[PDB]
Amino acid sequence: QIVLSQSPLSLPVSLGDQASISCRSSQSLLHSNGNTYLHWYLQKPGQSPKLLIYKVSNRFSGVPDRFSGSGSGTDFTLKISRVEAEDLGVYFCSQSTHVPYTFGGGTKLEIKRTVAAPSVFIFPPSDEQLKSGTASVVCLLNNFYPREAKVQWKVDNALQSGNSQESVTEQDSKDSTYSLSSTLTLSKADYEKHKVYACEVTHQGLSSPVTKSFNRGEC
Amino acid sequence: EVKLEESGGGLVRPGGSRKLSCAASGFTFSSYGMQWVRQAPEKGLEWVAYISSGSRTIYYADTVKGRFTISRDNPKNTLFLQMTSLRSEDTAMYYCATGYGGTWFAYWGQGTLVTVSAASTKGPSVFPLAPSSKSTSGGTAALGCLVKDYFPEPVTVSWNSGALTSGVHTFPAVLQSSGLYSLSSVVTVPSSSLGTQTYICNVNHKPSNTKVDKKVEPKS
Amino acid sequence: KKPIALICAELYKPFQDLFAALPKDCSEECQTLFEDIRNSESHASAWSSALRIKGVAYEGFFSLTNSWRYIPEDLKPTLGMAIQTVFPDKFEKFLERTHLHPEYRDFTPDYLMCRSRIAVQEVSSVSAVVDRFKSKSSEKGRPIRQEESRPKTESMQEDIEVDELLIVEVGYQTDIEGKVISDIEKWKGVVNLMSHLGIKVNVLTCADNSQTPRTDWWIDEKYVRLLLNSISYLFKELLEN
Ligand SMILES: O=C(O)C(=O)CC(=O)c1ccccc1
Ligand SMILES: [Mn+2]
Ligand SMILES: [Mn+2]
Repeated sequence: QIVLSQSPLSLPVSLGDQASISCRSSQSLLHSNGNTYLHWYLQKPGQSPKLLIYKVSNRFSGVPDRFSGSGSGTDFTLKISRVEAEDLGVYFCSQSTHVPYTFGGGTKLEIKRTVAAPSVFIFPPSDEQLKSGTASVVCLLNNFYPREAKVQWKVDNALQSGNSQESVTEQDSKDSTYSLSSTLTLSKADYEKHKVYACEVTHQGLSSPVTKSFNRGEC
Repeated sequence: EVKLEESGGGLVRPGGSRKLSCAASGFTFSSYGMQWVRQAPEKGLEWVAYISSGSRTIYYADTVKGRFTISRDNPKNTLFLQMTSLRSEDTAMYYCATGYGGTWFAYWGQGTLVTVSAASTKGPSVFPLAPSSKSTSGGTAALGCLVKDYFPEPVTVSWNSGALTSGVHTFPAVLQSSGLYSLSSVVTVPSSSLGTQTYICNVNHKPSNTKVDKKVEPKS
Repeated sequence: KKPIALICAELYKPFQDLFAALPKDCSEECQTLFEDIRNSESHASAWSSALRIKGVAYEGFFSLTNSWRYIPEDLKPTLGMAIQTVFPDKFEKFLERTHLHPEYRDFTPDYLMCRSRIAVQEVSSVSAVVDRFKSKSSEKGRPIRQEESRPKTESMQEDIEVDELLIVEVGYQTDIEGKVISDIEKWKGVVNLMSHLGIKVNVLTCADNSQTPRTDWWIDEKYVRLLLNSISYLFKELLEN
């Protein structure tokens, strides 16, 4: 029942700077055999995890030497001396001193870039979907940084809740931005009852919240 | 080279059962402990089970005790996980792993997806997200495809049979209350190419043998 | 109606078969005990001498069956002697934690072995002994008790070896269940202590009696016949007269 507490949850860091990730244990990881089974892994987006450091400070064979680990007892640290683009991903600590083997919650390492305001686009429902009895209105926030952003739907200036869902991409490996989709789904009958469909986007790269809208019967 | 290859994933009804295998090569399998780790979608890693080289010592995470069995066949270089009384919370990518000399996870397989759900397999409806003035920024237009209500998860999206990759964003699926998934794929292209370049999103859903090719055109 | 010395006469051949098969030191101690029975003036003397040879002979056959060295009681290591020699870096702490239970230091099991680190005997594998005990218990329904020290909830490891002890209690008495229950109760406290010292120990206890089918004992069947034809009959003839 060892609990591993990672900090920070997310770490933005500029290319070439150092990163330092902490892992605290709820009890000591010193085994009676004298070894300390605290290990560090990196999971790149869409790949399986990879071992980096085993037993506190042993770099796994072939792992770049910008990675190192230190600590003892209940306090441990993974350092990346000089962050590279390929280091984007989620870092986990894990212990195998006690059963059950347990993981930290993960630290998301984020590549710092300059602020990028989202381009905001809106797509009315297609005619095919409309013929099927449903209407999905999609709002797209393209290529923005940092990730924090608020997206809300207003139909005839009435705020919507319970009928929209959003999804965010991983941080792009080439340009380090995020993209975000928000999909408003209405019944056909409810859709054909209103005129203006508006996506309202707040982001620190914008001088003020942006409302992107269309009128139903307009082309 | 050390390699671990899982198989046996797929779709299981709640309460059902499934046996995963992991084939190991490139090291003397029978001298080393082996492990299963899992990761639920968009969540962190979760250790599942350990088995010593000679099968003498077996450990289990408490969330699978009395339901999962770990075993191995040393002459066949094969690790097993027998899953029973499966629940929706067991939906995860399942990895087999080994320390090749210790209890850490030095080598990992590519993983195999187990989806525990009573939803029935279903190909997606694919709808165009047509470029318009509401999706144009300067000399750039955005367009895309809404890939709605499919099951189970694995769906692949490409554009123009993969020739178009620059500016493509395919969003992670969302599990809907209905028990199905939906996602969209978008791409920004030069507004000058609308009317001259054809844009087709290619949607492949292998669990249902559904392949869809949807032409996205400017709406008139 | 038979004199005790005459009882030993009738079982000359059974007891000569027994003495020839036991380990040397075991055979000698049993032989002396047998002459004590032959020259026993009282009925309590004979019975008490017969009981010792029941225990000593069976233990000799336990050593033969398992290819372990038979150890006379006088040469048997205590627990403290084992901690002193196998875990010398932890002996001082072993003493401090046994202040309130000093009799722990003097517990003397039938077999006190350690894993070959290459008077505590050494064995090739502790887990192999534990597994073969667990197998016969699972296969033939033979009651055992079995306890392994474990600091906190530690996992075993594959990257380093540690020294370890196997503590084994055996016996030949009617109440098989009661023997293993009391044995593991005696040793539980020291298992718990061992856990706090980071010392790996396994404790095994088992028992046979004369009603255990001859194929099912903890000793080879051939040894079962030698005991039943000698020491067991002697107990029957002592009663009748
Ligand atoms: O009966 C057994 O199973 C014993 O192992 C007994 C034992 O240790 C002992 C020690 C000293 C005197 C008499 C019996
Ligand atoms: Mn004894
Ligand atoms: Mn005994």
